[PDB]
Amino acid sequence: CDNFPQMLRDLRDAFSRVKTFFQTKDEVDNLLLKESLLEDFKGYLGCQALSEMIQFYLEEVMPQAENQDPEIKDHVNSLGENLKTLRLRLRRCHRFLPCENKSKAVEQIKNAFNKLQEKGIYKAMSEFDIFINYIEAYMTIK
Amino acid sequence: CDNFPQMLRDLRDAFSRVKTFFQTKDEVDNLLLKESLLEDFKGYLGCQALSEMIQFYLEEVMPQAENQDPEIKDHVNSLGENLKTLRLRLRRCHRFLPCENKSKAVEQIKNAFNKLQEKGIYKAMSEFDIFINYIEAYMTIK
Amino acid sequence: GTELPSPPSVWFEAEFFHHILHWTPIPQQSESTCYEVALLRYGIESWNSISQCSQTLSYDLTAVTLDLYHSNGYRARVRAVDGSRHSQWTVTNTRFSVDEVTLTVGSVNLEIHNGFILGKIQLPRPKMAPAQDTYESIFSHFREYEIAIRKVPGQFTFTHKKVKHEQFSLLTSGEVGEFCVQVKPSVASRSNKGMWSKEECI
Amino acid sequence: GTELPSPPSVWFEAEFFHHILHWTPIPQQSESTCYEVALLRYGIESWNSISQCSQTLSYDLTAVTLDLYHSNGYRARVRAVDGSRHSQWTVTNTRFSVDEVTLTVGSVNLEIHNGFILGKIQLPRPKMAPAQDTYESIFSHFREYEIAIRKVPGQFTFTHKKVKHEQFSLLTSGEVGEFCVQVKPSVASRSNKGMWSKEECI
Repeated sequence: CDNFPQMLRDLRDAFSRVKTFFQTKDEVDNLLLKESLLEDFKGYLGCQALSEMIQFYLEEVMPQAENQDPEIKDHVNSLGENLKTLRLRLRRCHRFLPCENKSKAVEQIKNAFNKLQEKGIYKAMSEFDIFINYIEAYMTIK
Repeated sequence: CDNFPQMLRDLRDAFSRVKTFFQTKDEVDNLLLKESLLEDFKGYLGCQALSEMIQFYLEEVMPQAENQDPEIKDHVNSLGENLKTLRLRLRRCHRFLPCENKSKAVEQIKNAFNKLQEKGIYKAMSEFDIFINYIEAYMTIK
Repeated sequence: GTELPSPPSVWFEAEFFHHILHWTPIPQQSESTCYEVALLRYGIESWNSISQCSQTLSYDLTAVTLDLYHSNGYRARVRAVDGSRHSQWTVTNTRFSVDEVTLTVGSVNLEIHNGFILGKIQLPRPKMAPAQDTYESIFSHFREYEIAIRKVPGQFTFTHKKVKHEQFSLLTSGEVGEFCVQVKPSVASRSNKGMWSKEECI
Repeated sequence: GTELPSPPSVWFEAEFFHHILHWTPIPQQSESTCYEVALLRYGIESWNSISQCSQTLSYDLTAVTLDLYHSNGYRARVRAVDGSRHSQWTVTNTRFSVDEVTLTVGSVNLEIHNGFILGKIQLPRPKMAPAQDTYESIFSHFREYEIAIRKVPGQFTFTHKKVKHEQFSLLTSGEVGEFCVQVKPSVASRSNKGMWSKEECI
């Protein structure tokens, strides 16, 4: 796609900034990120696995860290941004992060619905049959 | 897959229970659910479109209705449940609703991480390079 | 009275490509009064008069609703007219779509074989239906049939059987002479009502 | 003193399939003292002694780390031993993975053509590297090269050029007699350091 090789190196370089801090503190030697995770990544549940993992680090792992060891707080943060950044480019290149891509048709419609205010709730409900049909059609494409 | 033909009929039958109430109140005659929405459904952003639409009805459309016209509140609700139900069977049959399917590898890991408590934050951060690698691998598969 | 009354109700009654609109007459209707039927395609704010005047209580809108099975349906309406005056329009309560189409079978064939009866359900082949637009084409899956069998000679009682195909087989006990069948089609995925077929005997 | 001291530091210095472990000697080291090197594969809680005794300040762990490019790396450690006594283990600060491998090129070929020089970068073909495990195999994309050219006769100055392939072309101005080149490889997606190559002239 665009510039993903550099996005990786950025992420990596940001990591080398805190690599020695952490790998010196982790005295257990079992693998947390089992190959199993790699498999999901290779499977249809791949997109969701990758999103859950990015979310995991960004919401659980990193924050908890920055607020456990201030020394590298800014460094942990710099890495986190490199991750958010990489996330954007991924869904901006379809193929990679679609499961985080919100349908444009749905947005337009939700707008039209709100621009109809109370008249909209009836229009929506009245076209529910049309909805089931699309649902139905969709399935067919499987 | 399992029993989706009946799940449709259930949804439809639930709709016929409120069809005349609504289609009598909607005096405008433009199509809210454009064919555009159907296209997304046919595209890769299909799963997300369908999820956003189910969400839309369940959170915006229906609730707002039941709390605007109590008469059919229970009827609107009965239909809503038929939708939730149909949602479950859809992601329980992969092919259809994967974008709502949370990765099992990720769950197991988040557990192991929490079962490591503070020792876990270091293990996670220390394996960040391993993470980038998986990310990297994943991309390759595109 | 001042103005002319409106048709109390306006509704559809359709079979596969037999989309007939219906309505109840206004009260005290003079001979000189007729009705104007107008069509609305859902997704286009604009009505179209189909008949300026109809001295009936129904109209065949099939010719103009040939897209029913590929569209989001229509809205139909009627208004009485007498002389230069007319009534308010009375539109159908719901939007006419394939959901309001009553399923029917074209016919049924019965064959005498080894030691049973073989039934062949022939689906509706309406003459006006587009070439590509076939029944199996519109309803491609989950077509099922409720089957009623009556022996003759015998009283007026039936045996009910359920079939997932256009062809079924009924084992024979022998002793029975003639058999008559009727069929009722449906689509597992839809709630469409179905029409029982006409008696078919061997 | 009571117990024997530990190696102050323990770290790796590797090229493609040239995984050498290094360490700094303990102070006041007697001749009779040596070191024990042990390996840990990440994902298996269990160390393995590789050398019971080594009278050096480095060890070639390649033979035992041949899976580096398909694994999650290793942990290496050392402890001094003298007689029946030994020190604490000193493990490498970080986990050894492909990230700590310093990129290098096998060699460089220079050809005289039409009116330019053609360079062919030959990647490292270490003898112990598994048959299937090739450099291009491990690093399949984004292999780039920083190129340094020096004219001769001439002072000790270089022209820097950047190439995206194992083959590059340098137009000639004529007037220059001999040219010498050196190459520095990298991988756009990785931050691995790279080793400048040895002078290569025509």
